[PDB]
Amino acid sequence: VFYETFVLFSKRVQRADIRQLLKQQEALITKHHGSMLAVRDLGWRKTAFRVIKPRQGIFWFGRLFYFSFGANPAAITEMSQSLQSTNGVLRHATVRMKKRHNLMTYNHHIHARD
Amino acid sequence: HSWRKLQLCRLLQRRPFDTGSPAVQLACLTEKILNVRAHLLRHFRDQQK
Amino acid sequence: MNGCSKRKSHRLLKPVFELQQSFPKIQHWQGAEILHRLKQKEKDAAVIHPCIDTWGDYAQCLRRYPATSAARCRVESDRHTRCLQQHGRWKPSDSLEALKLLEMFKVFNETARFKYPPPPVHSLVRGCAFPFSD
Amino acid sequence: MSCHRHVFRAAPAAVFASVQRWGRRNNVHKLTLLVQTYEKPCVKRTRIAEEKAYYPRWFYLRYATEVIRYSLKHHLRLGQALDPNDDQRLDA
Amino acid sequence: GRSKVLIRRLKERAKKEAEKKA
Amino acid sequence: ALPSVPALVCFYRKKLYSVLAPGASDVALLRFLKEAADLSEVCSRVSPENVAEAVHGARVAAALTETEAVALEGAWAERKDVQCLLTQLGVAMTREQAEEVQTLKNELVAEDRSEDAVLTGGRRLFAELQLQLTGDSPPDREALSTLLSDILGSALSLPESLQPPTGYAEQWASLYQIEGY
Amino acid sequence: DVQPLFTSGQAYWQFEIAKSQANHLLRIRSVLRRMKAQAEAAAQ
Amino acid sequence: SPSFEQQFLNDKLLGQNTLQFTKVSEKGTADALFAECLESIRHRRFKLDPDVDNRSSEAVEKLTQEERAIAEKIFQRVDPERKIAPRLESRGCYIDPLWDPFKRVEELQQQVAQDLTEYAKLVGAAEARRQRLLVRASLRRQYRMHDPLSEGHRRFFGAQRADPFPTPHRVHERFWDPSPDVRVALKNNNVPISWRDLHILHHFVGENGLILPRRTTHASRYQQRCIFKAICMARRMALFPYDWKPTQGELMPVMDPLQYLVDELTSRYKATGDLRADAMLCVMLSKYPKLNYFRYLQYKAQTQKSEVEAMQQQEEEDRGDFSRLLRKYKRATTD
Amino acid sequence: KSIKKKITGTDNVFRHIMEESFAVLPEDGPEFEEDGGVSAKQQKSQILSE
Amino acid sequence: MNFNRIPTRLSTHYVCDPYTTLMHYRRTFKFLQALKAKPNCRALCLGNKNQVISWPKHFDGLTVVTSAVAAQSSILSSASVYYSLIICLDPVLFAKHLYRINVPVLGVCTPREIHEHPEILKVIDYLLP
Amino acid sequence: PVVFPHTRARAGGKPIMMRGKSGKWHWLGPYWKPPWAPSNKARWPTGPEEWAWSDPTR
Amino acid sequence: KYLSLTQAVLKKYPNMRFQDCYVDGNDWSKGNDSYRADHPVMQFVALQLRLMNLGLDRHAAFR
RNA sequence: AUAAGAAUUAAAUCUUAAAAACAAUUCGUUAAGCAAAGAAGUAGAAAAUAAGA
RNA sequence: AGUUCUAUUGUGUUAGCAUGGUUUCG
Repeated sequence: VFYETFVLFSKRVQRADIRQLLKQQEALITKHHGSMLAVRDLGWRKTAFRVIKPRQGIFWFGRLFYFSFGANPAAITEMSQSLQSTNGVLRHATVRMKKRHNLMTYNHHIHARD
Repeated sequence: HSWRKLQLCRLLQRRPFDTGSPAVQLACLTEKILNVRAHLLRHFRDQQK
Repeated sequence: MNGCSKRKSHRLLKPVFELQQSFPKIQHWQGAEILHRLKQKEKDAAVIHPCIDTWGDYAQCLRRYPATSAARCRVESDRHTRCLQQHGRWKPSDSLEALKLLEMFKVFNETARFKYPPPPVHSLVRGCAFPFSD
Repeated sequence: MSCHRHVFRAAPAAVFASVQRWGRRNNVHKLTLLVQTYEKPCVKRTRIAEEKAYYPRWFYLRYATEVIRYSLKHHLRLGQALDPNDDQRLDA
Repeated sequence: GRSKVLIRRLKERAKKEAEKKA
Repeated sequence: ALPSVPALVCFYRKKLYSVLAPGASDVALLRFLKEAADLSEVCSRVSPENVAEAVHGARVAAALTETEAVALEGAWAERKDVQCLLTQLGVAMTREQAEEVQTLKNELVAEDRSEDAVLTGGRRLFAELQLQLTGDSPPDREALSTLLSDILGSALSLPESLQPPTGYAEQWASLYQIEGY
Repeated sequence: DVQPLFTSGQAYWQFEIAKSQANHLLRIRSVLRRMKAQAEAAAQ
Repeated sequence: SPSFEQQFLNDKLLGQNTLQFTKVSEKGTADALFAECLESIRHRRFKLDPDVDNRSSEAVEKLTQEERAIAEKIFQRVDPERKIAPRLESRGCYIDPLWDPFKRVEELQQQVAQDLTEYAKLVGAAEARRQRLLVRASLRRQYRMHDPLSEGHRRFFGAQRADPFPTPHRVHERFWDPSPDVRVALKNNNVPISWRDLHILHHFVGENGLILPRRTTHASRYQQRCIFKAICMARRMALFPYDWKPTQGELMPVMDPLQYLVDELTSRYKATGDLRADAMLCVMLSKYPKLNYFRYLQYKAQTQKSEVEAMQQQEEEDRGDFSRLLRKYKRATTD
Repeated sequence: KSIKKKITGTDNVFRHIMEESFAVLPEDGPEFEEDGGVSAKQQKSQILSE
Repeated sequence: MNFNRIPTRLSTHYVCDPYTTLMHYRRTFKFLQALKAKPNCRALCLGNKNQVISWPKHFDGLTVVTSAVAAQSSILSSASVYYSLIICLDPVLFAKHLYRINVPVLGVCTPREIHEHPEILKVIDYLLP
Repeated sequence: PVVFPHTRARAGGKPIMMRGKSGKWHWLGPYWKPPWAPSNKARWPTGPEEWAWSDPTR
Repeated sequence: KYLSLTQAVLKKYPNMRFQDCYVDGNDWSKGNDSYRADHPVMQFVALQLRLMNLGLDRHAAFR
């Protein structure tokens, strides 16, 4: 089963932290028999509102990352719990990849008709 | 579950695409009953099932 | 040379008194209450006169201020001037109520206490007896 | 959310009226009154049924009154059913 | 009401007294 | 419909096979060229040992590492692969090229390729069956019987004359076991 | 005096726009030539 | 002898739109020679032109306001996704080139230019400049009245706005009519809407932040459900607000920013032809070869092929007018 | 802009692209084409000569 | 301009088709000829003020019911003494009064009226489309 | 072939919403089409609008 | 059948709605498209249905 | 006691009080338990439930 | 009608989350 995960790291997060988190996620995928498909960086984006992350602070933007992976359905709960426990991550969401409207295929001309 | 039902069909089918013959229907209904019984053992609070 | 060859009779060009949308018939008393609410919210200006209230306010302000009225009463003066200029040639409206106008269109539903009048016969009957023989 | 209005080259009374209109069309007072006190589920069922039955009638009668006012203002006459087979030809 | 508020007031008073003592 | 350029597309007898996209590695480029040459097959290929030197000379003219040399040598020394063999065999079967089908089937049956049985078994069986049927002389029923039994996972549907003469989890999983393609 | 018939209303829209532009240019040209004649008469 | 474009089309309003009436031919071609001969002969005949040819009629309201409303509705129905406008550049599609009514406009502009230069020759440069300024003022005044369906026409002719007959606010779904922008947003790109479409979700949310109902959004039930899910997920991901419309900086779709930049530059170079956008895309093509430039490259190839075809046609005409142009009528009709 | 609400440390890739573009297209050069896009090219193909 | 239901089914009108109208004319011509072949027979004509001023609004047939208790009474009850044929142009309006009238009735009406009020065929004896 | 239609009787019954303050469906959901219902074409005369998606796959 | 034939012809040729646009009887608003019997759309669909009755397919009659 | 807050038809119980850390109002920050406000026309298939007063 | 697959799921059970009335802390 294919899935896409979107993460929003804070400014305090570093490249080393991102690499560590991705390594942990790939370890979970391999444990659940899956395989990481792709990883991409969607740039720095301002939040629609200030994120008050308790015991971490207040943030006004974040760096957005995306990774797509095929894995057994049982891995999603573990991945979600791990991402929630991670400190730097501000927000995360994992969804089932769709045939047409997915970042792997429907990745260009999402706003420009011509 | 679909793979297991396909295997039972290939075992008990009249021809390659026969899925409605009463033998194949019996096999598929048995498989579905077993799957729902397992699902109920897990989600014992799912009353509609 | 080229141009329209038929009359420009489109009801958009020539708006007509009609309801362009139908609706399931409404209970007569419920419709009457809704129309009363609409009229109250609109505040149909059937008062003694639009200028009467402005004149009353102006006179009251003058009475309250007998010395510095020249400077005090200016908003009231401008309002009264506007009212005189706008509703000076004001005539009270003479039209049927929207309730009757919609009873004409048969919007409402006959209840126990409301029935549409039967078609007139005495007024509409026209008879012409002529010889027909030979 | 909270509506923000800028009182610039206008009357504070007019701006307050616009704010009141926003509140009325958003049902803010209705929700505040609802949450000020407990509403039992059956009462809510009855209220929602009543509203869903009532408001379309009000909208239709509002449209009818708008048409009546327009016709009175423009001195429009009652329509006659369009007779078919009329050539609709210009008298020119 | 008049139970939780009183209990929390007493709790805050005791906590402040203890912290000042410490 | 190439998303970006420059690119290298490969068509196998008027059929898209692979596309090398821009910004690829030297190893990937060499693998692409080798695969194209293998699928296509006076003419010769540089030795896998000298492939690294050839690539370095080409780069110098256009304008190595310890791991890069090994990667290039291994990639150039690799033989034909499962995708290439299966595509060639399928096209040959559709074209009824007896000698081709025969040679490709023999290469696929080669013992060294037995590691790819899970991917090549059905194609191998059907290639054998097609060769037996397309043989000029009328097909041998006894020979056909063995292949048909292998394909069908049983011999109860064959003519009689041609037919050759404990744990809980294990027992309940034996039900879903069928051995036909 | 006789104008063409088109298949779409776009054509009539643009035809009318062109007609208006041409008429404005005609007015300007007539005024310019009248001024030309007046200047010539004054000079002579 | 300054032409009309040299004289008056350098102004803002006058210079905004400048249609082309004749093909441009490089010096040294039969077309150029014939154009030179025609211009000389036309100038001489303008010198020997009579008064009756410059007669003009007073301007009047081309349409009533109600008729203008009807025409606007019909044009919108003709093109429900696009906005109605006098696409005088696309004119050739609707009006055959041989029956273009703008040849008169072109010749009148030439005549006006000739008249102004002769007036400058006769009376004096200062008077010529005065008259040129006055003509510029007149053109500016009459700029916005040419379009019968525009508001400039109504303002020029002093016509009161139409008071349309009341219509119901609550109508059946059969009659719901969205605007072209809402229509494009709802259709998306033939793909169901996802949370990643942050460039469009603002349409279906009110200023209050509440998601708009279906009667207001004019969306199908399935589309409404998809949009609701997309907005909920975006809000939970904190890329879409909770209590207001998204800020102008939040309108990028969830995608690669460089791919978004490539898309925007392609859109600019196609709609208007920004040479800066073309150069930026050219450099990006090599700097970031991992993005998608299919549409940009396809448009470039189309333009190059059209240029080559035009060059071949010009060579054929120079050798002698060939059957290509005749075919463009006869073969097209036969097909 | 506020230092605690803005984004810092990011690359000006767009500015770099503009600066590199200046090389292919001089900054003191035309901003548009003789025919401005699809519509202008359609007009060019659909206007006859003399 | 319209915000109402759009019907999908159209009903034909056999009673007012060409051949049926021709047969109506043929059958009514014989009765009219036979009636005129006899002397001292008058024909009443009834219509509506909006489809005819000059025509008198009162005649011998009219009864002019004035009491509530007389509402059910017909207004053309006595027309049989004077007239031998009632030519009606408003059968929908006069249906309740032409019902079981003791003189022949020749009605003129439209297919729409016939289909919307088919009961007028129980009060009309001869039909002229 | 001449074959009669099958019965319009279906197992389970008809949608029921649990009584009380839960809002849970005791059976089936609000989109359920009863067997004794007109055609989809009859119920949706207009059909897809011009701005609907031709392909409903997500 | 005109309900669908008119929709087809209008979708193919949207410009037919201009004709007699100011004449009462032609309702061209969205959701109606109901024209008079003398409108070009009505004549087109009438001819198409006549040919279909004569025994042609919808597309052949359209052509 | 008293005023203020709160509440009421009007009052009272109740809380704070003498320069304020939680009576009440404004502003931040977490914490706790809890969870249909916003998005679906019982309307339009001809589709219709019960002689009468 | 039933079985299989297909596209869609405001249906029922589900680990966790975003938001919010209320109370709470300063």
